[PDB]
Amino acid sequence: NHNAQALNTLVKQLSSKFGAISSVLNDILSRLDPPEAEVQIDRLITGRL
Amino acid sequence: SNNSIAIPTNFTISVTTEILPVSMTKTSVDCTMYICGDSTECSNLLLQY
Repeated sequence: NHNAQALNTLVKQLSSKFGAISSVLNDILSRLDPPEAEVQIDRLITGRL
Repeated sequence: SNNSIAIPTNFTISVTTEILPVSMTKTSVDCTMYICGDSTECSNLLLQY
Protein backbone atom coordinates (compact mmCIF):
# COMPACT_ATOMS: atom_id res chain seq x y z
CA ASN A 1 0.00 0.00 0.00
CA HIS A 2 2.67 2.50 1.00
CA ASN A 3 4.56 2.05 -2.25
CA ALA A 4 1.38 2.45 -4.26
CA GLN A 5 0.43 5.63 -2.42
CA ALA A 6 3.88 7.10 -3.01
CA LEU A 7 3.74 6.44 -6.73
CA ASN A 8 0.21 7.79 -6.94
CA THR A 9 1.29 11.06 -5.37
CA LEU A 10 4.20 11.29 -7.79
CA VAL A 11 1.70 11.07 -10.64
CA LYS A 12 -0.82 13.50 -9.17
CA GLN A 13 1.90 16.14 -8.85
CA LEU A 14 2.18 16.03 -12.64
CA SER A 15 -1.29 17.62 -12.73
CA SER A 16 -0.23 20.49 -10.45
CA LYS A 17 0.39 23.91 -11.97
CA PHE A 18 2.93 25.09 -9.37
CA GLY A 19 2.02 28.63 -10.38
CA ALA A 20 2.43 27.98 -14.09
CA ILE A 21 -0.24 28.73 -16.67
CA SER A 22 -0.86 25.02 -17.24
CA SER A 23 0.38 21.66 -16.06
CA VAL A 24 0.98 20.44 -19.63
CA LEU A 25 4.30 21.40 -21.21
CA ASN A 26 2.97 20.96 -24.74
CA ASP A 27 0.22 23.49 -24.04
CA ILE A 28 2.78 26.02 -22.79
CA LEU A 29 5.10 25.49 -25.74
CA SER A 30 2.28 25.71 -28.30
CA ARG A 31 0.80 28.89 -26.78
CA LEU A 32 3.63 31.11 -25.53
CA ASP A 33 6.83 32.58 -26.89
CA PRO A 34 10.14 31.06 -25.72
CA PRO A 35 10.96 33.92 -23.29
CA GLU A 36 7.80 33.50 -21.18
CA ALA A 37 7.74 29.77 -21.86
CA GLU A 38 11.06 29.69 -20.02
CA VAL A 39 9.51 31.17 -16.87
CA GLN A 40 6.57 28.78 -16.92
CA ILE A 41 8.80 25.77 -17.58
CA ASP A 42 11.08 26.87 -14.75
CA ARG A 43 8.20 26.87 -12.28
CA LEU A 44 7.07 23.44 -13.47
CA ILE A 45 10.62 22.05 -13.30
CA THR A 46 11.18 23.35 -9.77
CA GLY A 47 7.93 21.83 -8.57
CA ARG A 48 8.56 18.46 -10.18
CA LEU A 49 12.15 18.25 -8.95
CA SER B 1 51.62 -19.16 32.63
CA ASN B 2 51.42 -22.73 31.42
CA ASN B 3 49.99 -23.95 34.74
CA SER B 4 48.54 -20.94 36.56
CA ILE B 5 44.84 -20.26 37.05
CA ALA B 6 42.97 -17.61 39.02
CA ILE B 7 39.77 -18.67 40.76
CA PRO B 8 37.45 -16.17 42.49
CA THR B 9 36.79 -16.59 46.20
CA ASN B 10 33.88 -14.17 46.67
CA PHE B 11 31.21 -12.35 44.70
CA THR B 12 29.59 -8.94 44.40
CA ILE B 13 25.94 -8.40 43.49
CA SER B 14 25.90 -5.25 41.37
CA VAL B 15 22.82 -3.35 40.19
CA THR B 16 23.22 -1.14 37.12
CA THR B 17 20.82 1.16 35.28
CA GLU B 18 20.14 1.23 31.54
CA ILE B 19 17.92 4.05 30.25
CA LEU B 20 16.25 3.51 26.88
CA PRO B 21 13.88 5.81 24.97
CA VAL B 22 10.64 4.15 23.91
CA SER B 23 8.32 6.85 22.52
CA MET B 24 8.42 10.45 21.37
CA THR B 25 5.90 13.28 21.37
CA LYS B 26 3.00 12.80 18.95
CA THR B 27 2.47 15.93 16.87
CA SER B 28 -0.20 16.85 14.33
CA VAL B 29 0.09 19.83 11.98
CA ASP B 30 -2.79 21.54 10.19
CA CYS B 31 -1.09 22.49 6.93
CA THR B 32 -3.56 25.20 5.90
CA MET B 33 -3.59 26.90 9.28
CA TYR B 34 0.20 26.90 9.59
CA ILE B 35 0.93 28.13 6.08
CA CYS B 36 -1.95 30.54 5.63
CA GLY B 37 -3.86 31.13 8.86
CA ASP B 38 -7.15 32.93 8.23
CA SER B 39 -6.37 34.20 4.71
CA THR B 40 -8.57 32.75 1.98
CA GLU B 41 -6.29 33.99 -0.81
CA CYS B 42 -3.40 32.00 0.64
CA SER B 43 -5.53 28.85 0.74
CA ASN B 44 -6.55 29.28 -2.89
CA LEU B 45 -2.91 29.75 -3.89
CA LEU B 46 -1.92 26.69 -1.84
CA LEU B 47 -4.46 24.53 -3.67
CA GLN B 48 -2.30 24.83 -6.79
CA TYR B 49 0.76 23.22 -5.21
